[PDB]
Amino acid sequence: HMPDLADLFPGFGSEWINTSSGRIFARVGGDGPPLLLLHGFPQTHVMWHRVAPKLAERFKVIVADLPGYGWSDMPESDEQHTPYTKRAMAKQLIEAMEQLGHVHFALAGHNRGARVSYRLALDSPGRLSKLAVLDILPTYEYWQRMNRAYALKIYHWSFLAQPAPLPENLLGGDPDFYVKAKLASWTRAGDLSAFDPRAVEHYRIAFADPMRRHVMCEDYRAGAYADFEHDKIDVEAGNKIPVPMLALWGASGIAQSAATPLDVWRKWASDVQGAPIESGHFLPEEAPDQTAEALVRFFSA
Amino acid sequence: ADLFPGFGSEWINTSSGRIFARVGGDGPPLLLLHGFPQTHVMWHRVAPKLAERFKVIVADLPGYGWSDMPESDEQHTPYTKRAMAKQLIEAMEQLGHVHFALAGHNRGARVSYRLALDSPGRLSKLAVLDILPTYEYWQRMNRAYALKIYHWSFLAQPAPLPENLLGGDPDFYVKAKLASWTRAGDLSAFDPRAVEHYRIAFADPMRRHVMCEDYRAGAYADFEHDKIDVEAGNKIPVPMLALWGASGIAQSAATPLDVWRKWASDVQGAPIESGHFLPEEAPDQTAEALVRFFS
Repeated sequence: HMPDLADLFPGFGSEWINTSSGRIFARVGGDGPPLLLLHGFPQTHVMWHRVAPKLAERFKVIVADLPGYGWSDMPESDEQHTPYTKRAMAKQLIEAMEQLGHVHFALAGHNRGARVSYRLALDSPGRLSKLAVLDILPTYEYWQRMNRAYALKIYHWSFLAQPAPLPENLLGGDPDFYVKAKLASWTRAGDLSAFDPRAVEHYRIAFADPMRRHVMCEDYRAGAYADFEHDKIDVEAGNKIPVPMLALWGASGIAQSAATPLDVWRKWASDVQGAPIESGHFLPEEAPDQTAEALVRFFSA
Repeated sequence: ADLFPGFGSEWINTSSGRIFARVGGDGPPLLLLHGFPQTHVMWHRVAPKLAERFKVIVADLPGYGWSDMPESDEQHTPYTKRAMAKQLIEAMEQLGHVHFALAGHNRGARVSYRLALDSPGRLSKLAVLDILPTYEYWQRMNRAYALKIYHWSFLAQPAPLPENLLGGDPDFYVKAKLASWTRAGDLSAFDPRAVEHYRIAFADPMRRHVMCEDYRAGAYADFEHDKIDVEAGNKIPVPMLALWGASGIAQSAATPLDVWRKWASDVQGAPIESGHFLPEEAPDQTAEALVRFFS
């Protein structure tokens, strides 16, 4: 519905899926077993545009905007940031998938979307055939690593979780500059060259809306509070994801800082494989051919 | 507004630039150092009572308020506490004070205990208000503390990120920091004319850049300087007073007198019912405690 934004999934349909928490926007393509792809921050569903055509050669691919992101609706939040907790987002996306007739599907997520994905696997494992998480550790593991070096290296988790309207007021002075600098700052080279400029305009246009930025802050507030508490319950109970799992991360990404990610994920999951890729955080755009191959082989095995 | 009746206004030369100070009283010399996001005026409610008994020098930190702004470098050197202490030692020498009493709050309390570790002969007595050493805050930087004092990491990010974010609405940020660290949670502990001093200083992008350089030093060289003293078991030998707010920052993740007793061989301390901004939130109790200690 935005005239000047490009169509980066030629051939894919476009659907508005109703749920009890609001509409989920998605591009839908391909044919075969169902595969849901979930972006994160500060992006929208379009960050899958370099791998989704390849995946659609082998799967029915659903590329969804997270609750409150992109063109999905933005539920009003509350004092516990409930609609933007990964538990609620996973429930909402389960409903959306049911609208399409998918009650058991494959799932790949990146960034916040990967957090939705592993929470979905901890709360509702029967919904997933297989799961892949891209350049993340569990939210509990980010916070347990917190120290001086980590606080300086990855500041925005604590910044964006500050009580409203502090991050909102600071982000709104020059939002284009912030979102473009965040995108560049976590690539391997530190610039915007890994991104299609038409995809960057999608991200910029989303980030230009104060309502969209507020959702992002609520998401990070959930990530500091309820999401962390939910994860803490699972790890202290020794609960492990039983769904077969793939952890892909960037050699220069966020997840690897002071971590061996596959060893971390083996604490959280009983059947997990994984590998690094030479990349910053944004695997599907920085290393699309290798990411698409890793996903196709994992989900088709 | 002039909030220091009976005080002069002095520009004091140093090799790094001028230090501005309000000066009043007579008797033994006592230097007062403010911190962030404030200026010398945050002492306006206690400096009169101290000037009954002391010559009181209320100085703007290097780069803050009306003091000159030395040019920084890639290691943030002029805004390290060791460098700020050296510059203020020079300023005090311009007035003929080579052995003086010293009280600091926030960043200025960090200048102050660094001064005591580097040049203890300069100090008769030291008071620090609502801080622990920079090293101790970073050692405590877990999830809970990263959320509570997020600005230690945010303002320390590489330029221009905090500078750019702060330039959108500087008045909001400075007022938010002031209110959020008080007991009341609003601006009602502050004199409106003092707030206006802080807002005017914070409105200048050059002043905000200094403040970020100060927090960058606090994340790097200040931390390393403190770590050397810890590793060496160095304790401040200057008689010392640690005051902190019962709902302030220093008590948040630590037992303040227990911490300072590891850094100082002769330290007394007390909590005061106050948030972080002791001299404005709790002026009578803060002034009483300082008067009795320095006398």
